[PDB]
Amino acid sequence: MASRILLNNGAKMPILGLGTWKSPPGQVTEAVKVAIDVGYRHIDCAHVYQNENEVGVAIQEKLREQVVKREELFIVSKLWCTYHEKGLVKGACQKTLSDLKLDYLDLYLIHWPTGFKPGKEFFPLDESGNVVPSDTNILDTWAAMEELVDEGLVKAIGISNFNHLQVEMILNKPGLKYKPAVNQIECHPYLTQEKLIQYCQSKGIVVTAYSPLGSPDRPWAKPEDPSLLEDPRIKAIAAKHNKTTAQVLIRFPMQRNLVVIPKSVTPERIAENFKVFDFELSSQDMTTLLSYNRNWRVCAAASCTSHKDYPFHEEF
Ligand SMILES: NC(=O)c1ccc[n+]([C@@H]2O[C@H](COP(=O)([O-])OP(=O)(O)OC[C@H]3O[C@@H](n4cnc5c(N)ncnc54)[C@H](OP(=O)(O)O)[C@@H]3O)[C@@H](O)[C@H]2O)c1
Ligand SMILES: O=C(O)COc1cc(F)ccc1C(=O)NCc1cccc([N+](=O)[O-])c1
Repeated sequence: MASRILLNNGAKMPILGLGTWKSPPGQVTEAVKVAIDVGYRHIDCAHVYQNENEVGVAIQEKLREQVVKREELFIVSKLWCTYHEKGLVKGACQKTLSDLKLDYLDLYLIHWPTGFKPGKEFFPLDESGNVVPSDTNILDTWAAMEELVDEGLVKAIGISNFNHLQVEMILNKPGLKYKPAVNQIECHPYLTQEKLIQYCQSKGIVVTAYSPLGSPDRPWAKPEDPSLLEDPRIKAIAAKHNKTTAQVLIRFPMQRNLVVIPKSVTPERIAENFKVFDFELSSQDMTTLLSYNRNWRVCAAASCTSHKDYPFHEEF
């Protein structure tokens, strides 16, 4: 299986990347250094993760060391919700570029379809706890993203957490100049996303699967929650293939023609998670893993469920 997938901007994207949400700032520099040393060439970042400076230190040190050339790296970041206004998009991108110590991003995503009021707070709230929306609409934010391509700041633009009607809205934008290259969505055996994936792929949009291990370190995890890494049925598939459960969970989206971005700050796991190019799940394995779907979604914000662009009211 080829290690990169061709995007609709003509560039190739590594199908395995390193996630960085929740990677502590005092550990993420070493995590990214180790990842690059063991073969990762794609890093998934975001301004809201509050660790792009430290990610950037690692990237810059490996470029300076000539462990890797810039053209071999595929660096992704995301425009946070408080920067959807057209006049804020460029500065938000520039802050990410400055922090990552780069002069372009390979891919820049609208992080969520919901725009929030600009200001210092990433989740501006009213006095009852609802997020304060922006009166920005995704189409104007998209035009601002297109301008980043034309200014040389980013090679590709895309979207994240867009439902199929929101994807369709952009694809139907009057005067659309660049199609989204990627839609990055939650996807794993408990949230298999068949409908949304088929739609995006049929339009030439590459899907990236986030939280492929079920995000066991998410801050709102409960003790009774489903656990992919502990599911005996998945452990059994892993044992049959002489692989770890995490390796099965990473290989699964790869065989659906998805990109996948498991997060770790543990050096041994960073290396383990990359050793997924030397085995194949059978069709039966794939269909069996798909059968575990329960529509169990771990990444959503209750504060956003009344936002006009909240993405998860729709079936898909
Ligand atoms: N676009 C979006 O809205 C969005 C939302 C969520 C996530 N994402 C992206 O997707 C990335 C991945 O998702 P995620 O961080 O939610 O969770 P994840 O990758 O599903 O799971 C990460 C957790 O799994 C553990 N882990 C990693 N490899 C393991 C292994 N081999 N064995 C056992 N445990 C292992 C990690 O522990 P250690 O780190 O302690 O090793 C960490 O607790 C994020 O970091 C972020 O880059 C994007
Ligand atoms: O959004 C991510 O990539 C991961 O989740 C977060 C990471 C952060 F650093 C900070 C916050 C979140 C978070 O709450 N993310 C969830 C979220 C955000 C925005 C809008 C919605 N929504 O449902 O409309 C949901």
